[PDB]
Amino acid sequence: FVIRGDEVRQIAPGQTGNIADYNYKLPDDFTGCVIAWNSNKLDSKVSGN
Amino acid sequence: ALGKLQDVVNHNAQALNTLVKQLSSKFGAISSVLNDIFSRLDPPEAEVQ
Repeated sequence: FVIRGDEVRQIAPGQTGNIADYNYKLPDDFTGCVIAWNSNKLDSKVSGN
Repeated sequence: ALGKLQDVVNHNAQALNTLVKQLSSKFGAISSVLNDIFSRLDPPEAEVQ
């Protein structure tokens, strides 16, 4: 999935925010790994994607 | 004359009082009441606290 750059902090257990509550929620007992990286050349265009 | 019997009651009530008011110490945690730690702090280290 694709989110805003500032919301990589929001992808964490027990987080509070807008997309965490309404778009995607991570359990507090989550086990695994999280990867985040810029996709401006892919998911961003000057005209707006 | 009979302080030897009063010693038993004094020690018992005194130990009970020490135990009950020992519930107030925070042991280094942020708060001594759990609902405070649960509402005003993030679960992932709320578990540890």
